[PDB]
Amino acid sequence: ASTLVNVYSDKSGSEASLLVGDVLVKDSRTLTLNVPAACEKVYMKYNTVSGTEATKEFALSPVSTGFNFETNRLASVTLALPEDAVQPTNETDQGYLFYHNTGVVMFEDGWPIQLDSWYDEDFNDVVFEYDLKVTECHSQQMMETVGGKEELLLTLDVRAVGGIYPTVLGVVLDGLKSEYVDRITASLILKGGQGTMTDLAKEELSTKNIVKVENKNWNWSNDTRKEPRFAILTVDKAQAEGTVITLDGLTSLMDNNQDMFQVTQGKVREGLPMLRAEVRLIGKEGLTGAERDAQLAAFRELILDTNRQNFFIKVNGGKEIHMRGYAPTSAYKAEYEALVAGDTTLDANVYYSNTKGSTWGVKLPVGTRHAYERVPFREAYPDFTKWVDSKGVSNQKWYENFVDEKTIRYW
Ligand SMILES: [Ca+2]
Ligand SMILES: [Ca+2]
Ligand SMILES: [Ca+2]
Ligand SMILES: [Ca+2]
Repeated sequence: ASTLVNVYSDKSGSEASLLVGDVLVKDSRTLTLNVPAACEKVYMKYNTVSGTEATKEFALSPVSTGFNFETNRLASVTLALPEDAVQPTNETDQGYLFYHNTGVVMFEDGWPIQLDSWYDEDFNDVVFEYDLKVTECHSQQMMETVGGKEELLLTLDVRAVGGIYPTVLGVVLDGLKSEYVDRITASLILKGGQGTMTDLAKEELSTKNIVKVENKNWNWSNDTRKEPRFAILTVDKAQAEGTVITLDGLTSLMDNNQDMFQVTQGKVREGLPMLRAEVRLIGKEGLTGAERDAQLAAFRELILDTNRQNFFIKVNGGKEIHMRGYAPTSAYKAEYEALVAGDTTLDANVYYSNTKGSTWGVKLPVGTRHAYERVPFREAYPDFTKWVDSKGVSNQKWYENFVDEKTIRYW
């Protein structure tokens, strides 16, 4: 595996900035990557013939229908191995290529209600980090047609709940049909700040359409309350739109309605392990022809196409909120249509958006800090409206300009 390379969106070879891992580069290799919108170059880390690690910078090319709050873009890179690199042979290329995409999802819980200056909302009602890894479990890289299988590893980590009524967070893995998914592994975990993982529930390699794992009687070590908490992770691979993943139990994370969870100054719990949902989806083996190409594309497009990661939240009563331009689940579809029907403030042609192009959710770089309770998002991020109002043309790195006193970091 010493010849395989790692590609990052940052000079720092941080795990968060990894775009594609364990890549075989025989002569040259062109890859489509999902990169930060402002990103113009990528960094290939490689093993040298002396045993050290080196970095080579690569320029990005454009890949070729309006602005929709994307902090990412599609780009292309042509990798080439420098002459001092570990040269590939079957002795040094034993590794699976994997795509990587991570970010932080920030939701407002009030849909269909919003301030006219929608960015005056605090956007911390549900704050969760996600991490997606799609591994190509193939015997050899760079094939015309391929056997083996794909794997998907998703983590959903609850960072904060700045609302009284949010109950669920989830994602639709759009296009990831049941025909493509053989097994589901689903885990509820407490994610410690220094790499320690505590399992709350787990079901391994299930062939079920619906895998439900739950722990309805857990507490953090040295917890601030004696009352037990609960978490329910449901993986439904059999929905028409793709795999539907939900993490229920968000209401049990706070201690009271005034403070809520990880949002109120003086009440944030320092270094608190994060509630984590972890899902491993193992692709069907032995699928062939056109359908096999369709399967590999379905796993790949979840990382490549940002629009396939249909994140959402639920609030008490079952109301489902998605980001602008993202569809309700098939189950909520009828309710969504009945709800929006008489509302003059909502755009009838765009999902979950007011008539002035608002959103109730944003997907940001994973390190982006959320706002303190009732602090307007545009005050926590002074360059946000510049990016919004220029429709992503200016201040593409607006998320890097946060105001310390208006934002939280406890991890
Ligand atoms: Ca090989
Ligand atoms: Ca809010
Ligand atoms: Ca809030
Ligand atoms: Ca500070």
